[PDB]
Amino acid sequence: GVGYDWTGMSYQERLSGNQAPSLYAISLIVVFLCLAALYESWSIPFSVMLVVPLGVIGALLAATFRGLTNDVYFQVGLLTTIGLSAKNAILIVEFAKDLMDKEGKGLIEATLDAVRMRLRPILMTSLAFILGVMPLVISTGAGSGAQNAVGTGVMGGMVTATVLAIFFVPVFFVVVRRRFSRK
Amino acid sequence: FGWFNRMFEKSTHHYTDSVGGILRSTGRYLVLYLIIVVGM
Amino acid sequence: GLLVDDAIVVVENVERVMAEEGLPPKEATRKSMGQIQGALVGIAMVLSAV
Amino acid sequence: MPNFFIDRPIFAWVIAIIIMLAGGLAILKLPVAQYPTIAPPAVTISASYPG
Repeated sequence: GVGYDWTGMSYQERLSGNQAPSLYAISLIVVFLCLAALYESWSIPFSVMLVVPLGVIGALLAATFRGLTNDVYFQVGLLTTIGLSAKNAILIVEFAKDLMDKEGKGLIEATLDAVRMRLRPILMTSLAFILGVMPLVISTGAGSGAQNAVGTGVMGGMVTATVLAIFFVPVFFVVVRRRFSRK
Repeated sequence: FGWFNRMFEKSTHHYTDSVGGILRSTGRYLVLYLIIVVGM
Repeated sequence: GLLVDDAIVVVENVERVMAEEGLPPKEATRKSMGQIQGALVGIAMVLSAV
Repeated sequence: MPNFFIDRPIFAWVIAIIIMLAGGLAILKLPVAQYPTIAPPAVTISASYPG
């Protein structure tokens, strides 16, 4: 005759809509088709998507060096980078393809001025951001703790992806349409 | 300037050259990135 | 970040195009656009999905 | 007008995938039943004067 039930917070566990790595697979698919849409190929998408990690590797550091956790705040400043790194990577692969499709180069002479052209900009953005997200990173005191959590993960996931796409995003581009054009 | 303005992008060509050292000898460099994936 | 970057990309890529001339302002930006504007839209398409 | 897309059959195939991806996910969250809210709503007052 004795029973039980869950209330309060323990009611809001067994419901919440539909998880995360499921709504991030539908993001994966949707990012792909967009690049495919732009670049006119199934192959060139894998050039800019293979960025993604370059930023989170630094985010999951500092977030592991300072006490910080996998907050809401962590992720927001982790989608801001996972997006920004892809952006300026869409801009090397852009130049690269067009400085070649509508220029006439290739192999390396494509990836050539591309990665060269897209540098003076990037180093601006990432330093426009960092210095300016700086203060947030060690915050005074009033409502600090939430600022620190935004900060010590964007900055730390930015410098990690600034000089990481700068050398690595040229490579994907190469043995990605070198590899994906039939081998 | 000649030591302050040009000073800046004077690391672009040295950088441009670091792409003159990409997958040039044999086929092995897409292994360092794959360490960074398992790095997360 | 996202907001500033968008302007940085419509100034840098319009400054480097004073290395396709010696002086001109007006066509410098206009030849950046058309041959940049099509991809500035495709980003927002990708970033939305993010 | 089309004609664009013929030079760009990937961008065109892409639209046709998203539109298909969008709904379909919809099919797994859209309420189901026979009829939607059809009949006029009613309110009933109940009183009782025993005896």
